[PDB]
Amino acid sequence: GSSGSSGCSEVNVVKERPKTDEHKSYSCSFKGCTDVELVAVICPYCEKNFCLRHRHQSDHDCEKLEVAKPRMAATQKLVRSGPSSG
Ligand SMILES: [Zn+2]
Ligand SMILES: [Zn+2]
Repeated sequence: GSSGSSGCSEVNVVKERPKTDEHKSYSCSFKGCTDVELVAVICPYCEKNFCLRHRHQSDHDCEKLEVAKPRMAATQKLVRSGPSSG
């Protein structure tokens, strides 16, 4: 065979990063929730980010709200705890 062509240039570019489908997702600040959303729903009371499902105050158990927990700390003398002689 007999042929020939011209055309070539250098190039130095740092490998491209692993593009991420998502752009920005915020995690819920509720005790018992692992849902996120594109936007960041912040509470004008506790100033925390939550999910649309738990965006409401009481919904996410807003600490600011004037409503304490329906349950108190466990304060009971453990029973059946200790070395039993025989
Ligand atoms: Zn949530
Ligand atoms: Zn709140």
